[PDB]
Amino acid sequence: VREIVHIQAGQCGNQIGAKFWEVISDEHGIDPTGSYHGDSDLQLERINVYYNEATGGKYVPRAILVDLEPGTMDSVRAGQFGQLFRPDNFVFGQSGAGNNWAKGYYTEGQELCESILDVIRKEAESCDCLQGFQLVHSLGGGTGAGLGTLLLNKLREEYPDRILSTYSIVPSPKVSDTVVEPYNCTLSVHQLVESADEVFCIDNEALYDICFRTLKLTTPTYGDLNHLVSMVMSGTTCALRFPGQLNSDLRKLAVNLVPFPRLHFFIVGFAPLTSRGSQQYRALTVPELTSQLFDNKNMMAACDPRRGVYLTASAHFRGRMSSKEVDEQMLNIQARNTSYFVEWIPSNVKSAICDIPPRGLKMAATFIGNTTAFRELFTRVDSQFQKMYARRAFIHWYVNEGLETVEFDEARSNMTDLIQEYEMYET
Amino acid sequence: DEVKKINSEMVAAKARTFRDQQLEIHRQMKEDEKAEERSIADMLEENR
Amino acid sequence: MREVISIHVGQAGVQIGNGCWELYCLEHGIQPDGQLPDAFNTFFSETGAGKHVPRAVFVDLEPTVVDEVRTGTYRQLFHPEQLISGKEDAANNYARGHYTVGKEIIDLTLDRIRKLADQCTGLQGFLIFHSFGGGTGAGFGSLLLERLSVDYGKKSKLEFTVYPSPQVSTAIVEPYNSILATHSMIDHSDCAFMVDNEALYDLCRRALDIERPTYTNLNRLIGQVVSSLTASLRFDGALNVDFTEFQTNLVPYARIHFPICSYAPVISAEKAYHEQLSVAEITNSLFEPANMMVKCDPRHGKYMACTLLYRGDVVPKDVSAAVATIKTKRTIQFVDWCPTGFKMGINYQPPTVVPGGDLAKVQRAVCMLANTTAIAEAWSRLDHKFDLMYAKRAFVHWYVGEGMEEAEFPEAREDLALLEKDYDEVAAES
Amino acid sequence: MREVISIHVGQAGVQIGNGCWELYCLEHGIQPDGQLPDAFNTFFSETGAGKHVPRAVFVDLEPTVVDEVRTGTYRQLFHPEQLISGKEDAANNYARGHYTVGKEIIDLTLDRIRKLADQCTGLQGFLIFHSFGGGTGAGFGSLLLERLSVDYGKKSKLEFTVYPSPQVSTAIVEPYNSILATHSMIDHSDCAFMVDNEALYDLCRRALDIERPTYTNLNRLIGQVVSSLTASLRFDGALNVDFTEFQTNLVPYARIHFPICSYAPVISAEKAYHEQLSVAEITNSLFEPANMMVKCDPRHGKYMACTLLYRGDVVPKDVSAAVATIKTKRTIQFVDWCPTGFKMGINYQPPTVVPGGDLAKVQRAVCMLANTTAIAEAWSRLDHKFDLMYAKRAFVHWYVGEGMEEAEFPEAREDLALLEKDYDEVAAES
Ligand SMILES: Nc1nc2c(ncn2[C@@H]2O[C@H](COP(=O)(O)OP(=O)(O)OP(=O)(O)O)[C@@H](O)[C@H]2O)c(=O)[nH]1
Ligand SMILES: Nc1nc2c(ncn2[C@@H]2O[C@H](COP(=O)(O)OP(=O)(O)OP(=O)(O)O)[C@@H](O)[C@H]2O)c(=O)[nH]1
Ligand SMILES: Nc1nc2c(ncn2[C@@H]2O[C@H](COP(=O)(O)OP(=O)(O)O)[C@@H](O)[C@H]2O)c(=O)[nH]1
Ligand SMILES: [Mg+2]
Ligand SMILES: [Mg+2]
Repeated sequence: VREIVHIQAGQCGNQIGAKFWEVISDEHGIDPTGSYHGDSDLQLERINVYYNEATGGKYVPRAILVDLEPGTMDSVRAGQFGQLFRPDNFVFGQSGAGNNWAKGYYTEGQELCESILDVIRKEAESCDCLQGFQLVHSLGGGTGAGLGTLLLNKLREEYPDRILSTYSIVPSPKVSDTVVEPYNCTLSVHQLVESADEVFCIDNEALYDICFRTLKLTTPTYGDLNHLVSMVMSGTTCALRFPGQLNSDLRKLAVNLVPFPRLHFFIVGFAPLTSRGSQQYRALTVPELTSQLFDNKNMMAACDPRRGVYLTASAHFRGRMSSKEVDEQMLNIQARNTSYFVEWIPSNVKSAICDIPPRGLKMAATFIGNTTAFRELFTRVDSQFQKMYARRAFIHWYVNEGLETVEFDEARSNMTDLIQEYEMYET
Repeated sequence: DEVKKINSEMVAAKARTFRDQQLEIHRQMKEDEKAEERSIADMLEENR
Repeated sequence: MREVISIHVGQAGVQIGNGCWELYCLEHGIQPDGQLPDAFNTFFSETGAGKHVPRAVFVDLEPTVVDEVRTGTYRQLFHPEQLISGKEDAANNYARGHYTVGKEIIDLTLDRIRKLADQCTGLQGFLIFHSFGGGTGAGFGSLLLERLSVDYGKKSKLEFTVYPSPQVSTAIVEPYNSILATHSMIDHSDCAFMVDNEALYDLCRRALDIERPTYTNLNRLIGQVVSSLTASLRFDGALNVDFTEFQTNLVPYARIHFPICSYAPVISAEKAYHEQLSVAEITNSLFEPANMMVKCDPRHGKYMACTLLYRGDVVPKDVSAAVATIKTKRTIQFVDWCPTGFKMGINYQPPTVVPGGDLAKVQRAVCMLANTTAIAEAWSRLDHKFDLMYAKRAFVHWYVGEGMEEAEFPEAREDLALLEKDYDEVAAES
Repeated sequence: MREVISIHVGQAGVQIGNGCWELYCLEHGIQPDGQLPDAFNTFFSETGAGKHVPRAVFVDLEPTVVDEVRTGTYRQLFHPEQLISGKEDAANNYARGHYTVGKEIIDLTLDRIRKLADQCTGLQGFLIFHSFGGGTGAGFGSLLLERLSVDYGKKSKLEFTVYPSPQVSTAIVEPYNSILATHSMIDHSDCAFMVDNEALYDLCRRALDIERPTYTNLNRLIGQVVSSLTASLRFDGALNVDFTEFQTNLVPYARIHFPICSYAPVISAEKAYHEQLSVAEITNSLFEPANMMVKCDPRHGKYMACTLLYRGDVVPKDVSAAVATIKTKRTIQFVDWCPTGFKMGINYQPPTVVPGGDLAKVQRAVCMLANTTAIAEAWSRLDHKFDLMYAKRAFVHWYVGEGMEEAEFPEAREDLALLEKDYDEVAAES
């Protein structure tokens, strides 16, 4: 019944996934040894969505971990919750990442994909009504960026009906960490547009901004940085796992947010966030949550929605609240700022409520939106790629792996068409 | 018989009136329970 | 010996259903389990010993809401076969609910309903509960009604569904499902009542002094109306009204069946102590547009048919006086070709309150059922909203991929346009 | 049976009633909660068990005074829906309260008054209170009276309003509010009585030993007059006097309706035991300008109509002797075309005192209402003051910015002038 299979690719995906599993394991109440020790019976109604059962009351998540280098898993195995994952599911090669899209896609991708497909096929048969697949990867280097596209294409070929959802990290406009990111992101966009039904984009620069503005954390690390991303993933699936006054699964969200097949790239937000010393002052209620969610500061995608126009958006609430209070909020915010929303799609903001809140928080909410502000992110990489590719001889590193230069122009042609499509639907 | 109408009004209207004035009494402590539950969770969040 | 059968479809239909059986168990006087600590045959079926089973069927593609009742306090009252659950939501897609997922569970529910009808030897009528915005409520509802229309023939299939609120909307594809569902109701539904949450929110905030309402309060107020509607068949009264009588008088034609509903007196506990609430006062409060559970002003339209139901210590003389006083109001418009317009019914069983409830101590209460041309205002809003979507084809690809043919949309648009023309033609005078 | 409805506007209207309801609940004998340890319909409506509710609606644009009643001891007596409070007051601006702020809440109050009148089947008239100098008092009352003229037509709309004092004033823009209120009042009001604060201030020490009274003492004196006026409707009497009887006799012409008011004997708790206070004392002392409650000397003007209302041990023989002796007073002048000019009414119920109050245990008392041309002295002062303001356009910008059209000021000035000429023409002899 509506099970979910989780896939983690590369260095960034594994570290995000490690924090991701820690949050859910605490939420359901799973001891690090793998035995249930929780306090409320409601934790065990729908543990089958993310957890499998072993003989003797031991639970093992449906986690498939993929990397080309051994080092990341050594950290994954050595982690606090490393013993929870199934040892056989750790699938890997024995070569360097290469920091290249073409090397990952062609040379080692073919060798690894067959083993990965069989391992995933094992978990795919261990679920009656597997709703869809979940991927966590980055578009920067090429290990996750390159192999993830090939894996996502194969998954679509095998399972066209299932809802393919990915959480991708885009190269930051200023804190970029590779001389050749624009090529990797540009090549990855072409497969992402046609294959994945739902795509969520997160930028590191926005996360640094959010932590420094709200959390006031002097020395942020990736663990604190990935903590926020873990809450966004946990909030999305909360409808499946717990009762609510208005259940809203992923296929509900895909129908509402997507007006046309190619317009499916989304921005997500989380609230509430508060510095560890300022939470005394705050009368946290529903209107306060609405103020945070729609505030541009909380949006972890480095694109101001105000410069663009809003398409359909959805908000998910966790906890106990009045249904009337929620409805009035989405009515007021939609009518107050009508300039932001497109006129020809009223009822832009979809609401949904889940009963059980996350630990400690009296109430929590999640925001997902679709807007034309993504043209700014694509404009940045297009400008960098244009000046980057003008010196056509730097392509030689990808040519060694079999990449012909005409692939780069076709990929830019496709994303240029996506940019034009986003321009046209502005009016 | 208007006297039986009065008795019916005592039994229907006013005997049930005693019931839900006990229920708005019950409303009093459930709001107190709401304060208790929200309070208890509050120093738990304070502890975290 | 006089049975009624109720069907609950979708998240909304189950939730309101949970509210009314809360009311029925105390009003009939049984434990939550079904054992006694009359009218019971009308609503409940008798198994053996001293335990009872309700004549209800719960259907949803979402297992979550059904499982809550399965693990609830009232689980043993409900027979396990009566609780039917699917695997996944209809994604609020009418195509998905009506064609792809609905056909895989339609036969299982139909067999159970037919099985349950065999024991109801003296049955008349059905009750089916829908939310219009939800895919399961509309997609599964339409397919079920199409089957039930031919399965049982001359049976009074009464419905009571939640029309979309004029501004408060939780689903973006809501106009699509509402129009497509409305097309099937107007062809296969004998009589279907409407509500909207926004009007309920306003009334329960204004009439009752309740801080911030939830779906629970709305369901109970919904639960009271259906109980008053079915109170005639359950207890004795000076004027008993059968479901056939409602069908004859409420509708003057076939396609103009759509009625409106009102209830009074909606009053809190402390307010009842400070008032006296005779028959005239409760009669006067009904016609006020404030208490109308659909956000449409009756002054914009006219009245053709009205029906009134009374519970408690109501005396026939006062009812005639109250009706006479209402007729003197020039603010209420009636067509020339229907001077009578009114049917009154009186029942001696007082309303019943719920422990930890919301409603007050009223010994005498009145239910309002009527039809007005003001309902055309809401139809115009839905028609205008739908035209905005279909002008740019904003959500066509989701539905077409689920097996539904794009030519169905213009046909439903034409059917709605004909309905509005029919209402305007009826509202005209010679 | 026969009922009277009270409507209160502004800070003045609320706290005058607070005193009145204290006197009136005690004088009929009902507890603050509405229970007991007749003529109840006159200002109570009756509710279910023993609870009584007053036939009143309290309206003010500032919630401060209304919240005092909500938290005061008398919270149990009044129904919460009768206590309507606004958001922000009219800010001593007639234009603000007439157009911007008054029109936001006018519809709510008009529904409340109409709903209350249904329980008041034998309704005979409305009593309305205003403050002339205030913004909410005068500004909102004008709109209220204009709507009531078409809502109810031929119904006695009597009023009790505080006219600005000749010299004592607590508002700079007070003349502007008075003239505009005067224009609205003179057209629709059937008969509006006037009192002023300064004469209340003077008598409260001259008639009884209170060195520094407050608004509390003044309100008690007013309520005694109101109680005496409505006593004939409330108890047995040798000469019944109804509201229409006052309306016909008091006014000889349409625009000359404005009567004067005074009361006697007003006496301290010790003084009362030192004097007989017979019939001759109470009638003779009434005509004195010291007992006059509007600071205009009757010797300047003429008498055209007088009304006498008695409560106590009054014997008709003494009334005839007192009236005959009054007619022998050469200090009192009467118009030749009105030879009699007197109507007398006798009621048996003595006035009821309030513990901790200001009056004494007078065995017999009397209230007089009259119409005199000496009021013309008062109007000319307001006319002269308004001319001084508008000569230099003192406060035009405030009122204009709130929507009022500047052409109304000359129109209101002409209306005041026309009333002045009408009084002189009537006072002229032939
Ligand atoms: N008044 C009231 N309305 C409810 C309640 N529960 C659900 N609804 C209505 O149901 C509508 C949406 O339908 P869903 O809750 O998604 O149920 P569904 O019919 O299965 O819809 P899908 O799952 O999308 O196919 C909302 O707009 C609500 O107005 C309730 O308890 N009270
Ligand atoms: N005699 C007497 N007069 C009062 C009393 N309370 C208020 N007033 C009169 O009310 C007049 C002005 O009232 P305000 O409250 O300032 O104004 P308003 O009529 O309420 O209208 P706003 O300007 O909107 O406040 C003053 O001139 C007072 O004479 C009272 O208790 N006794
Ligand atoms: N937020 C976050 N970013 C990470 C983490 N680990 C790596 N990254 C980022 O991921 C980007 C590319 O990582 P890389 O090893 O090349 O992954 P690959 O694309 O699969 O090859 C780098 O710029 C890192 O900044 C992490 O734990 N958290
Ligand atoms: Mg649903
Ligand atoms: Mg005031």
